[PDB]
Amino acid sequence: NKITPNLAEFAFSLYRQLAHQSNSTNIFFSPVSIATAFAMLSLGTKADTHDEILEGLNFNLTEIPEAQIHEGFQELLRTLNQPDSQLQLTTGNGLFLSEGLKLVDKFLEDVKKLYHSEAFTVNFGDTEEAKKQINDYVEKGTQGKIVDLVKELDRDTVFALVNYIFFKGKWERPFEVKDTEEEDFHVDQVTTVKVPMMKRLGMFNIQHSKKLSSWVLLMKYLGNATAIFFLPDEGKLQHLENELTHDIITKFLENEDRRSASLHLPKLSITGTYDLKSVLGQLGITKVFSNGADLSGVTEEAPLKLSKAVHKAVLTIDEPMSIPPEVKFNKPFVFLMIEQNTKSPLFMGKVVNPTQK
Ligand SMILES: CCC[C@@H](NC(=O)c1cccc2c1CC(=O)N2)[C@@H](O)c1cccc(Cl)c1C
Repeated sequence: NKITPNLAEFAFSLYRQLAHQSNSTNIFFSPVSIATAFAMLSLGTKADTHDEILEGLNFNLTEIPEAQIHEGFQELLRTLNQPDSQLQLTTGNGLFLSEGLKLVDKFLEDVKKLYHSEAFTVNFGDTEEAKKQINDYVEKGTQGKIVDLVKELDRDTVFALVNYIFFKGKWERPFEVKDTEEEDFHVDQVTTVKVPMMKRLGMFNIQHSKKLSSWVLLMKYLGNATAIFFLPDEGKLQHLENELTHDIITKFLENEDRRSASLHLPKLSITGTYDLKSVLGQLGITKVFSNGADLSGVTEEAPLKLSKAVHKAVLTIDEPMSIPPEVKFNKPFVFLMIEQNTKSPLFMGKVVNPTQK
């Protein structure tokens, strides 16, 4: 897909901002779902408000026409909404707009038809009930999986955007199931937590990378998704995060060479929740959240700004005579989950503490 390189750069920009903030925290977000939400929001924006959003998603507006960006997002959504993808992946965007605002019909039509998102009218005069209605939409949309997503709403809220993505992870290849034996996971030098570990001896798409100083393992999942796990060598996590590029990842995805290996793979479910106003502001997306926002494509008469923007991402695990290498994913590791048809980054992150709340 034409916009995959831009989404890859957005994934790295967002990942590196979060990793810079704290080196002890888990990171788990969807570059694809966040960018889709903000490209959608951009249809109701104009001038510097609009340009800041697309440049914030790593689209250089002097090189790529806007029509190709929206076509790229619509094609991506078509791929993600295919039956087999829908079996494992649920994605959605909820726009909550203050009642009594005269909404632009073209924006509502473009949101539903092009981005498959829902726009709702809500009473923000009752901030506790509005927060309940938003959370009920997310809970209904995720069949109970995501609850109390919006913990607090500002008193002056007139417009909220909620972006969610849920992935049911299951290995595509049938494997000889073993007991998930509890094993040590070295969070750091003095911290160890127990995790269910699946032990396997087989032919795996695994290699040790000199450039990245890491073991690199590629695994296939139901829903046309491939995960790439980077297990850094001792003291090389920062080097790994610094050296990652889109071209390096493409080379890994094109490789089909396999080798015998004894792997210890933790059966981990992961979640990430972000305040996009804070995170995206550091990437230069600020005007749409300010009093000066040009949201005249959403409402023509009244002033409007995006008061609240939240992202929630959830992954749950469903379910040679020479001694081969033994690789245990029993310490912090970085990951990317790619959609196979588009090569888009569905998820990106790092597991530091598997039992982190
Ligand atoms: C290092 C491996 C981590 C992942 N584990 C598995 O996929 C796993 C482990 C044990 C048993 C079973 C599975 C899959 C299955 O069907 N059975 C997983 O926890 C995960 C962690 C963070 C990010 C990502 Cl993308 C994913 C997918």
